[PDB]
Parts: sequence; C-alpha cells; structure tokens
Amino acid sequence: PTVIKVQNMPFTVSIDEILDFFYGYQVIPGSVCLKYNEKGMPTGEAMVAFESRDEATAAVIDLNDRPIGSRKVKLSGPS
Amino acid sequence: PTVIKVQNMPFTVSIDEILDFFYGYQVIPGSVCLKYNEKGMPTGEAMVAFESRDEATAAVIDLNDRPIGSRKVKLSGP
Repeated sequence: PTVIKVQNMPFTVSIDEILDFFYGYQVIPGSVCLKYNEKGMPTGEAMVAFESRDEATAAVIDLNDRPIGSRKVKLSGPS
Repeated sequence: PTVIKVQNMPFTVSIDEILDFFYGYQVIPGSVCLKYNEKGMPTGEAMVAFESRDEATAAVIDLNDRPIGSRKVKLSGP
C-alpha cells in the first residue's frame, strides 16, 4: 500500500470529493486522512493510499494539477 | 519524516489536545492528520509525523497506553 500526498485542496473539501477526484483510480476508500494545523483548521493537505506502488504512481502522474473545486491539486509521489 | 499512527482517541479531539499529548517530542508542524473511514466519518485515529525515526520510536515507546480524553491511546509504527 503506497501513500501519496495531496495539497492545495480547498478548505471545504469532503472525503467524498477526494474519493470522487480519484474516481477510476483505485484509491483505498478508508485511507484518507486530512491534515489540520495547530489551531484546529484544515491545511488543504491530505494523505491517501492505493493498493500498489504502480497505482499510486499512475494517479500522481495523471491527476496532478486537476481541479477540486476552484483549485488545482498538487500530488506527490510515494515515499 | 517518519509517521506513527494513533488509535482509540475520542471521536471529537482537537489538534491542540493531540499536540499536548506529544508535548516534548518533535511533532512535525501541520502533519497531524485525522483519519476518516469509508463513510467519511471520524474514527479516533490519526497519523503524526516526526523529524527522525528515533524520535518516532521513542514516542511510541514512552507514550503508548497514555490517555487523550478518557481513552488510552495505542501508538504504532513507524
């Protein structure tokens, strides 16, 4: 299972919108975690996982810069 | 950049409460991320990142079974 990072999401994003964004890509549905700063507010960042390293890589290639709402999401490959 | 998982926290928890739990360890700023299940609901679980693997390892060894709220938390990884 390889985890990628998602950044620049709008602050109103929902788990469903994240799952929809990766529609067609086999993201594991209960793997999403959303980051929040020290003041308890969402940072626009998330970690999401895929069943294989090859699927994480393909999502990162094909979906980097696609939108979620009005923002182009930034994806960073597995580490 | 080494993360551990935290489980069994109360479902309503603030980042503030989590950072207190880790007071003294070097939690990477902004790396606390609350895990949501398939239904998109809170779960009392989170990923937390530390600057070094040795830091993560100590956190897990020194803080396992300590509480957040009235629940004893389970730490694992990295």
